[PDB]
Amino acid sequence: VVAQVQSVDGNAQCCDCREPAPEWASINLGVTLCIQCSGIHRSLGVHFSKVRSLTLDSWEPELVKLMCELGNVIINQIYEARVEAMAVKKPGPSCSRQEKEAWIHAKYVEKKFLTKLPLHPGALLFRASGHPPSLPTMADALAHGADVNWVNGGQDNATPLIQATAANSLLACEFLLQNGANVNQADSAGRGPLHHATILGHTGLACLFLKRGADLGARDSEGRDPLTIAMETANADIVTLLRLAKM
Ligand SMILES: [Zn+2]
Repeated sequence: VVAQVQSVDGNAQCCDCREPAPEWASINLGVTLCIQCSGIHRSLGVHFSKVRSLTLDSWEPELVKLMCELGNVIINQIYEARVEAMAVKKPGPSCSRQEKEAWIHAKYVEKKFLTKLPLHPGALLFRASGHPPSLPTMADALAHGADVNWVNGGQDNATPLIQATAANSLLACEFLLQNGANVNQADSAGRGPLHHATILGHTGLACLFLKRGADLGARDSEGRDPLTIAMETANADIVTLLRLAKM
């Protein structure tokens, strides 16, 4: 895991201070962090950063893949975009804990070094979550305040998660879920991500949603729960998943 995640462009230097061989990660941001900067990320709370060990914790295959599609270079291009323009000074490995704290807080909480525009972060997240998904754009949209549960109003009332489901993108779903997407948020027709996974026959996405606490009994505007759709579409694999999840 640590060899695979550190092998990504720029992931062998800490995202925040460039400390070599970082063994920690933020799994919602998609970055590698050194002992000291990971310690500081823990200060921020789960809304900003979910800290994990590359060496000490288990990693789901999809999440390893997610890390490999983002990484320090991509995320710094977003979160440190205007550093060079602001003539401001990024901390090095040997810098004080306090200097690193002030940088990390300015970078992720204050959002101090972002560009002005990722004009519509929510809509952009929506567009970037759909086929073909752009994870760097999704990350950019999220940094600029995109609602992870953005509703496509006046239209179908779909969400970025529903878009990622239509795209059959495990990576985009995973990224949205890591960033707080409501696994149960339905469209105008009462169809949540699990409903869409089942309609489209995406067994892997259905499995993901069930693992993340998707509501098995949720009925759409046609009175169908996901099992009903799975039966009606003659999909033996999803039927089996759903019945097992019920037990
Ligand atoms: Zn660091």
